[PDB]
Amino acid sequence: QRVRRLLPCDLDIHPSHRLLTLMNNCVCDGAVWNA
Amino acid sequence: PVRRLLGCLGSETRRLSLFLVLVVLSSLGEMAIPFFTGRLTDRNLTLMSILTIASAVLEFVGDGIYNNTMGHVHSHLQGEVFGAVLRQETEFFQQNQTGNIMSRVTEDTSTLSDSLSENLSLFLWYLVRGLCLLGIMLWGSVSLTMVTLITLPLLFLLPKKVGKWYQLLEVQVRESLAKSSQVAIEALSAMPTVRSFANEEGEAQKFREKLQEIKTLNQKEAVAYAVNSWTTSISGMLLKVGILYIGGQLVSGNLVTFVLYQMQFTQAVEVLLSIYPRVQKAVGSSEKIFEYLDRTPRCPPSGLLTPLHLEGLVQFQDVSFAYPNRPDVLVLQGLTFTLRPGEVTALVGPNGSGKSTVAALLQNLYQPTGGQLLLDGKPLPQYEHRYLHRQVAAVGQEPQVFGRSLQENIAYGLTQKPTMEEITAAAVKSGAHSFISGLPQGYDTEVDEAGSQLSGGQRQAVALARALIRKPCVLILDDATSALDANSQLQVEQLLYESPERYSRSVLLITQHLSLVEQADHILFLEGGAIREGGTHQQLMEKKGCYWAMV
Amino acid sequence: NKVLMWRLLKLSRPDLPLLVAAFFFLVLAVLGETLIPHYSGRVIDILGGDFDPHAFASAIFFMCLFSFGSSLSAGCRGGCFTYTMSRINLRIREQLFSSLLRQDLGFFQETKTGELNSRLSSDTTLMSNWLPLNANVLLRSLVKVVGLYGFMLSISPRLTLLSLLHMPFTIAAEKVYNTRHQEVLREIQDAVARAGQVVREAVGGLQTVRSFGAEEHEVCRYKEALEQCRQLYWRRDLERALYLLVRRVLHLGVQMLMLSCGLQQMQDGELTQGSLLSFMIYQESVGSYVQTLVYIYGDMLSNVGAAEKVFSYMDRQPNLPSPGTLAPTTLQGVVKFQDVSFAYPNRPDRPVLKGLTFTLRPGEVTALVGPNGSGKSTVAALLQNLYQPTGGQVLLDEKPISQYEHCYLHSQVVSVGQEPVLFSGSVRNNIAYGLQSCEDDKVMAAAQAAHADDFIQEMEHGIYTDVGEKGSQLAAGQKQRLAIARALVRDPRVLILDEATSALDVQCEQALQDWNSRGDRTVLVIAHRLQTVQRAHQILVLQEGKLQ
Ligand SMILES: Nc1ncnc2c1ncn2[C@@H]1O[C@H](COP(=O)(O)OP(=O)(O)OP(=O)(O)O)[C@@H](O)[C@H]1O
Ligand SMILES: Nc1ncnc2c1ncn2[C@@H]1O[C@H](COP(=O)(O)OP(=O)(O)O)[C@@H](O)[C@H]1O
Ligand SMILES: [Mg+2]
Ligand SMILES: [Mg+2]
Repeated sequence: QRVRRLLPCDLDIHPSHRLLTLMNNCVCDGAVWNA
Repeated sequence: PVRRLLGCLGSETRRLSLFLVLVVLSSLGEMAIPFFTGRLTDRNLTLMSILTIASAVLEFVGDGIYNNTMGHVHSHLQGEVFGAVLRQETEFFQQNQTGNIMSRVTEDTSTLSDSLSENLSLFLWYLVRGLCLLGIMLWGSVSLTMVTLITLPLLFLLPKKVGKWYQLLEVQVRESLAKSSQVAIEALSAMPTVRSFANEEGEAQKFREKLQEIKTLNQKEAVAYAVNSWTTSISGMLLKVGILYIGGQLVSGNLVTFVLYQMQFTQAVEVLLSIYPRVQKAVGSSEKIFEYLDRTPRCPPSGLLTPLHLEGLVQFQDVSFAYPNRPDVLVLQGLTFTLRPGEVTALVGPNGSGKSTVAALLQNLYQPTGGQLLLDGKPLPQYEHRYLHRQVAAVGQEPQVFGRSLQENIAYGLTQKPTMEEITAAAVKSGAHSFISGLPQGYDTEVDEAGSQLSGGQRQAVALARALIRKPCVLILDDATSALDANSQLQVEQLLYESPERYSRSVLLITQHLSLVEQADHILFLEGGAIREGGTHQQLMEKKGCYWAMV
Repeated sequence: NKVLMWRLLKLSRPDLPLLVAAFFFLVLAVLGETLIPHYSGRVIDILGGDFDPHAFASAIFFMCLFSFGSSLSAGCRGGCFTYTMSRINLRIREQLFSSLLRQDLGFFQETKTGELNSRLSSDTTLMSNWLPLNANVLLRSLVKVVGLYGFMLSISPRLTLLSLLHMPFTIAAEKVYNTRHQEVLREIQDAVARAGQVVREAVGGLQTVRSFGAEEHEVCRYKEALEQCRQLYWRRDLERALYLLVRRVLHLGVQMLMLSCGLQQMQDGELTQGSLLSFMIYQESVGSYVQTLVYIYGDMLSNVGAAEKVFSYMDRQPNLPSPGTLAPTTLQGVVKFQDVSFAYPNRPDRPVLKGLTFTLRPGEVTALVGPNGSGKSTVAALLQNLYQPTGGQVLLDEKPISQYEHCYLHSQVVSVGQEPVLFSGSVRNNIAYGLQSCEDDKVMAAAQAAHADDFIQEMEHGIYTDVGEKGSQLAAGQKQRLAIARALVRDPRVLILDEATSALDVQCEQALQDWNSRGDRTVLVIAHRLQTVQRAHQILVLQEGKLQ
């Protein structure tokens, strides 16, 4: 499925510092685990 | 209580709405990416980059607008707090020290407006993102969204119950900071005296006690932070677990998308939950400034009487007074005397008999607690503030001199900058020109704080020049008789007793010495707050033999 | 710069036990967060595929257990970071205040006290408020980025291509932005101090302002200062937003270029579709982590590099001689000048004293008279070691005045100021000011000696009655009497009465004339006129800095 994400990867950094990405949900810590 | 924090913000209400529409547009543009490019595994790269660039530009514009609006709000609030502070009665500043007042004005406002700036945009952003996520989840599954929204209000109970504690804790922290600032200012302002008596370590220890009192509360703050961070995360995970259980009972293949959206809605809720304690802390911190902003002063409002011509007819009708902090003790007992233009009235008495209190009452600093005081047939509050303080001038027993150029100290408080000839005339009249012309920078010479650079009698001469530049109608002299030099004394006696401008003025000479009271038209003896004897020099001396100066 | 942070770490060293605990937990926190996605994906696929209640429950139970483990450590770490922030702030403030008192008296004429207080209030908070979020994010990104770089094993010869074309672009922009950000922060601080000085002046001398009715003038001045600060605030925010925009654009461009290159690699290189998206995740993560780390490090540097004047005040060495040691058990009281000439250090090359050679001895009252600005008060100050003479020397008991111990010299030699200042507190704590121990039996004798008991008894709580700031709750004569009692209670050997009788009435003027009643004190009296000192054993006349 890999549903897209509309929230920052880290929740403790202000959204002004969001640093827009291309992969969205594929960039979070969940994909750091990956396997 | 929270309504004040929104009332102080609701001045603009337009820039914030524009920022909100900009962030909504940015959120829509970010949400629109997959349906045009394709959901996964993607000529197609250009439009995606274009959308990302547009989102970045919109975010930049919104951030700039929000920052400018927040700066405007901060400046307005910080100015208005001080403007409200200056309106209080002169009694209020005996209860609150200057080192506490300026700490409240400068630090509390800059913390409240920083917290508001840091939290408002975050709250709006996560609110709109959570709304978009909920709108998607509604298409995902209606019933499960309903049960999630039903169980959502339960999580607010514990923060609501622990809400007040943050306010009462922050109030204590802020008051301890203000008390520490008071000690710091009191130690720094009087450094020569502290050095002379070698009490430096005493001041350090006294500051350290307040620092320790702050350190005691900071630990409880940290512990509350930690426990709140535990509880918010526990509730956030419980929210998703209690609906994963419902999905398991329900099993239906489309549940995967709805769960992947719920795991993001729950993080939005988790952030909004951590928003609340900071709102409570901000409400608690601003307790004193939102009391200053609306505390009604005890003084009567100023009138609007501005006669173009006035005569210094000052008379007292059974005036009695008592200082506010000790109202049970009457400082003055039924004084009654009259001043007239062209006459000089000398007030003479022992130390602590109430002479300076009479001077303060004449300057409308305090209101009488008995009888009535009238100026030209009108009570003092009926006059306009600026007009009253122009027509009545005084020299204090220890005149304050501000840290600016001597031409601005002499011309202090005037509605317009006088021409240099007027300042020269006043300085020559008061005798200050004997030493002003000797300074390397002349009238432009800078003055250190409280007049520390000036000598003894020079301060009295500058104060007299400052009083005379207004051409007052009633003149008060508390100590400009003793410290003056030989030339300034002759100038003072010339202006008091032989200058042509005498007949337009009435003078209240306050002095316990015989320096200039011999030539006064009336001598009033004030003992224990009550007038004992009155009359001219010969009339006063005849009834008591050697009345004073026995040796 | 990094030099100041080294001093910041030097003073932060006592808090290391909190820092190691914070590092310990955050490591546990991240090692807990790295396990949640496994069970989340497991429950997701089990719900989607062939359903099974039993494997569902175990997966969600382990997810809950790891969520407890991570959340406890995260909150339990944030708490200690928040506490160590406040500890650092309090230590910085305490050391700054302890260092300000050590300065020479010349420093306090060059600088306004309101600005000093505003700096002590604001700059320490600016120095220490970033810790609970900047350090956490920096450390977390630093630990997480190493793992994604270690996954270079996916495709080895291309992450070096990342490293060699990603750094120079980012580093230069950070330097260029930081050079201006630090300057604008420093200007904001030096403007906010100037703004606070206005409130200090307006509230401190408010009685004069109300007497002259200039409240609105002060309000306008403060509003002007606030506008000056607001302009700097807006400039800083706008430049920060511009930097954020350029950073986002650069990151997007480099990612697009590397996506194109990765596609160009798959035609003949050792790459496949499965590996390519596998590699892209790690590259994106490492880019985001490094671009956050650089920004956080730069912001942390300039926050410290903004409040430099606090460090300048903290380590400033005063223009004073080395502390004295001498403290004999008996002091004769003989003081004498030897060709003493003095010029004030703040405005030198303007001699106030040309040359003085007077001597004093015990039991012989000496009167010093002169016109306004003659130099009597500066002689009194030189006697008290407040200023050092530029020529000659001041000898007390055949020893230089600077060689006596501070606590002993200021206990043996006391003076009464021309206009005394009294600190807030009880009357007994003003009379006994500066003494470690003093019984009420001594304070009540001092009050009798200064003719003060006749009005102390009438106060609200007797001798325990509070006195307002600067003595603003007493008459001028009462302040003078309390100042006299303060000097008398210290049983001094050398007493300097710098125009002490100016504010008293004739009864007290004549009653306290006999200061030499005990006959074992060196008394110096300073008088504006010769008449009040006709009884003085020795009379010195001073004009233009020269004695007759
Ligand atoms: N703010 C105050 N609150 C309470 N009592 C006060 C206050 N200011 C002055 N007093 C008291 O009121 C009395 C009158 O004081 P005041 O300053 O008028 O004396 P004075 O006659 O001008 O003195 P002097 O000639 O020594 O300057 C004194 O007993 C004094 O202690
Ligand atoms: N803190 C200071 N810094 C620089 N110059 C000073 C300072 N205090 C006084 N002066 C100057 O030095 C001279 C010393 O005179 P002073 O001893 O104060 O006269 P008096 O004995 O009447 O008080 C004064 O004319 C004054 O202008
Ligand atoms: Mg008085
Ligand atoms: Mg003097």
